[PDB]
Amino acid sequence: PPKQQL
Amino acid sequence: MDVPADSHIKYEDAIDYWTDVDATVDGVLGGYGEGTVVPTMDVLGSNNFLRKLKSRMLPQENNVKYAVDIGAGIGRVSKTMLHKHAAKIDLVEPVKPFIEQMHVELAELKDKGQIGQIYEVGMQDWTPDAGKYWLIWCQWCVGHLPDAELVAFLKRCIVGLQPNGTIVVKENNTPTDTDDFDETDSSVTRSDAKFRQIFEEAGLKLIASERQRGLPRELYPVRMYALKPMPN
Ligand SMILES: Nc1ncnc2c1ncn2[C@@H]1O[C@H](CSCC[C@H](N)C(=O)O)[C@@H](O)[C@H]1O
Repeated sequence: PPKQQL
Repeated sequence: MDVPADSHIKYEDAIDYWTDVDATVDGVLGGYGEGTVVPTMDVLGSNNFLRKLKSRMLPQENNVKYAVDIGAGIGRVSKTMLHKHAAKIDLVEPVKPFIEQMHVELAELKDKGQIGQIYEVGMQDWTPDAGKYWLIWCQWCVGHLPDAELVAFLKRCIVGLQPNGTIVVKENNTPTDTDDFDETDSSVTRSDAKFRQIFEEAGLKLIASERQRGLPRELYPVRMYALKPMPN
């Protein structure tokens, strides 16, 4: 899925 | 150096996670559902990508445009995008409640007979019939396989292509050349360099690489890769 960049 | 990011993948952890996720657009998009710009941008970008690739995707040997939606979730990509381009669609998805909801999501397409087979399996255990597919579309799912297994999957996919068939991978990238393991869903986010290594090892050549525009700034970059088998 789309995910927040760490 | 740290052990490889993909050494931490555990298939059972991934399936346990996804089986408890809501069978909805919000669920399969990790919260970035219809209240956000993401579904709209995603379909716009995928349609534009396929439109610009039309000259690279003419069927050969009397084929029609049979596609497969890999890691399909509830069928969102087929319902909202692939059905326009494809003559017929198969789907591969391991999670049982997602398959159940997929039958609802795809009802109108099923009424037209446009859905062929739904394979309730992980992609690592799935083999396309030889020569069947004009397009193998892999979106937001290949991080569930470690590198070697993904190479193996892509090699099976090549045999599953029609003459002049195409593989598309639409996936996140890390911002640097280091892959990130996500313990929540037991998957890796890969660098562009890692994807290119994997594609080469699988015997594929890139014919396009395009960034998905317009996504919320906090997200990892998302890239669309179009791939052909290397000539013998
Ligand atoms: N080993 C595996 N093989 C194929 N799909 C897998 C997988 N492990 C998890 N998945 C699936 O990958 C999906 C990631 S979310 C993305 C769903 C869909 N491609 C979309 O863009 O709407 C989930 O449906 C999840 O169950």
